[PDB]
Amino acid sequence: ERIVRTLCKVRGAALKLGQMLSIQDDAFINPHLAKIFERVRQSADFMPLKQMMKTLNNDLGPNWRDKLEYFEERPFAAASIGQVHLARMKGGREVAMKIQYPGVAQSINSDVNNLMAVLNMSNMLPEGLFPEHLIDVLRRELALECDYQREAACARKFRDLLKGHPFFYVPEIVDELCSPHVLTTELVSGFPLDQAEGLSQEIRNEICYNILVLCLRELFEFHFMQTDPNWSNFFYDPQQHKVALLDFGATREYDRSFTDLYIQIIRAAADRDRETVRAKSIEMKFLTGYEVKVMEDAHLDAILILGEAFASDEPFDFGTQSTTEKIHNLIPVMLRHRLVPPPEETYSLHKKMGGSFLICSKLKARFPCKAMFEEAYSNYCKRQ
Ligand SMILES: Nc1ncnc2c1ncn2[C@@H]1O[C@H](COP(=O)(O)OP(=O)(O)NP(=O)(O)O)[C@@H](O)[C@H]1O
Repeated sequence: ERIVRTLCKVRGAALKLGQMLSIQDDAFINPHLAKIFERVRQSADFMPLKQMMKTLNNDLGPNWRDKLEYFEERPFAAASIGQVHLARMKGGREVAMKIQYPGVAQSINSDVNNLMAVLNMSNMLPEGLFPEHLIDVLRRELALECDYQREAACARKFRDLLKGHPFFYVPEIVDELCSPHVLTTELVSGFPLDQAEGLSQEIRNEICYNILVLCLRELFEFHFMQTDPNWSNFFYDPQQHKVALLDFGATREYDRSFTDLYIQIIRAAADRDRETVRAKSIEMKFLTGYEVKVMEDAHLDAILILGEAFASDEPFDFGTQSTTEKIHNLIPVMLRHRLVPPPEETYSLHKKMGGSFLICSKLKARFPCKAMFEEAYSNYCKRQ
């Protein structure tokens, strides 16, 4: 059954819902549905040039073709609210132009409504109602995703923080081809980590070792983090032995108070102290302190699996100790539906750490995590 064809008409709201929930094959949610959602992500549902040119003439003027030697008319990749086209600028410099479908901001409300309608009619709500707080968060996240000026500023800012970095880099933004509805970056070499299980155990270890270090830095040293980390947005180049970072719609900057408490959670978990983990989780307001034991215990167990990695001097086998099955209880999805749901910052921090753990599980990496965590915890403590 092809529910897929209707969600493809609201692909942006569907995919953004999919990230928020973990339709991520996880061991609970109906595998009929996660199937459907995957089919949606890999559906290049494409749009006549006319529409793309509309966005281009509206935003760049009628001069814009004059900056380029070439503009490739077929997109080479779908983005959530638009398409990406290769171009070559007058001197020879290759770029990727990310162009929105016209009027994306403007149809957020209608598209979300229609999505809730498609899901309601196939009864997978399954509180039974329209979840008010989740509709509200999915609308905000979509407006944020639509803002390419904001995206351009987060990319420029990430690019500073990694200036000179021996392994990671951020393609430069091309301002003259950036605008509210178009985001243009330097083209990057290499392939996405999706296509990279075929690499060697040493390279895979090293990519993931670097990814998790970067994650600890994003949580505990930088003012800034990529949320919903995704192996499809890391481009590894064999020739240079570097990983490019794409997609700064994901970037957030949160109050230090959440991160200050999150460090204590992970410290306590590295130290195998379940009572500290729980108490700080309540103080952060992820937990209320009055959840049903069984669900509380499932979430505390998941946090302590991440603690095992950070407690051990042996290498941690992410591929069997850290699968979605092992750790999906980091985010019990029956929490967004309560009188006062968790501040969204909390969700992020767990999704950021959990997700980084998953990329390492996906790529079958194996390396020790203690020294990275003790280093990060020590420099955070020097900083006060
Ligand atoms: N500079 C670049 N070089 C090469 N490929 C690029 C570049 N920028 C974008 N792409 C490709 O286009 C895809 C989508 O761009 P992205 O900026 O990730 O859009 P999105 O709507 O946020 N989708 P997602 O990243 O999957 O959330 C990427 O995952 C790449 O496959």
